[PDB]
Amino acid sequence: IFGQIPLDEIDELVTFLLV
Amino acid sequence: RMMKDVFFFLFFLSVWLVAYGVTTQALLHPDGRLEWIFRRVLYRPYLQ
Repeated sequence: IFGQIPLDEIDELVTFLLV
Repeated sequence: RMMKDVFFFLFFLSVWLVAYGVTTQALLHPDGRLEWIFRRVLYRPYLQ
């Protein structure tokens, strides 16, 4: 929520939910 | 009531952001693998 999206730990729908 | 139209509006702006990402990806550097580019492109959109 504060601009910290660690794609290294979450990425091996979601975009729609965020917006 | 608002979300009713917000659906289509989100669709349009999402398409626009997709086009922007496609432009910057094709400008950065012309990656054969599909997931690599694709996953990376999605990540860039979410991240920049």
